[PDB]
Amino acid sequence: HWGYGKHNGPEHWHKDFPIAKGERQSPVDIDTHTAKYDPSLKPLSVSYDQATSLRILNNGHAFNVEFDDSQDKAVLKGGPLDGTYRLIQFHFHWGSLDGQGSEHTVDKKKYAAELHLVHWNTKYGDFGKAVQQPDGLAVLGIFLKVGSAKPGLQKVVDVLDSIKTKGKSADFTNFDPRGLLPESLDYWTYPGSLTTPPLLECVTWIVLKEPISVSSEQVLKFRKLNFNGEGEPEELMVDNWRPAQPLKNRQIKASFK
Ligand SMILES: NS(=O)(=O)c1ccc(NC(=O)c2ccc([N+](=O)[O-])cc2Cl)cc1
Ligand SMILES: [Zn+2]
Repeated sequence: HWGYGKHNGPEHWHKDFPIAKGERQSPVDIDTHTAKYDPSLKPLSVSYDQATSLRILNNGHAFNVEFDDSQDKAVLKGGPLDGTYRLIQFHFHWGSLDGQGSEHTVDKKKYAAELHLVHWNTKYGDFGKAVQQPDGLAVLGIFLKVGSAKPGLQKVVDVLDSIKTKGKSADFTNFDPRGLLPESLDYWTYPGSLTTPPLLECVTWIVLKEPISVSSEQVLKFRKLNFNGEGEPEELMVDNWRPAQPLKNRQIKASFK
């Protein structure tokens, strides 16, 4: 099945998922000088005070942490969005080396990793229905650079030892994803897709300009995870990013000048 290798990786995904060559695929290179400053964009509202984290899951592609999204908690609104979008999960994409790992790039610059906070449009009732809609999801993307540690990341780093392998999960409550957010909520936004299969064109992307800093030690711990299941040959969970895709018709908007 699909993955990140030479024979099944991003260049192969179009065979099982033909939308891979569609008109609104993600990620993209963010050309900061062709992006349009839009003073009409309402500020972004990220309201995570009541986010109830539940569990962290290793799925064979990344580690997904899923939230209890059964109540009106942990919502993204404003910015380019109409209505309210509810947090369901976050995950990361990262590299084998500090010089790559991000999915979006900024004037061709690759960051060490990228965090995706995934939210579904509450007008569609749940995540599974929302992904079938053109405005179903809003993904908040945040770049990671290697420097000072991010203290709010450490609780995630420490649990990774227990989910080394595909299909392992651990209880993970009371985690404040506010600890993963940079100072500024300045952003770029554009219409796109999931960056893994099924590659559905259901996402309003909101990519923050300001990266967070994490330590080398923190990202090194991401790189100890495995793609393979327990009792299969060891293949380290690294370079789980899709490269930039063609922008095609699209415009990227900026919330700042
Ligand atoms: N990398 S990204 O664009 O943020 C992104 C990519 C893929 C997803 N996928 C999911 O959330 C997902 C999880 C489970 C299932 N399922 O039915 O088993 C389906 C999806 Cl679409 C979410 C976000
Ligand atoms: Zn992602």
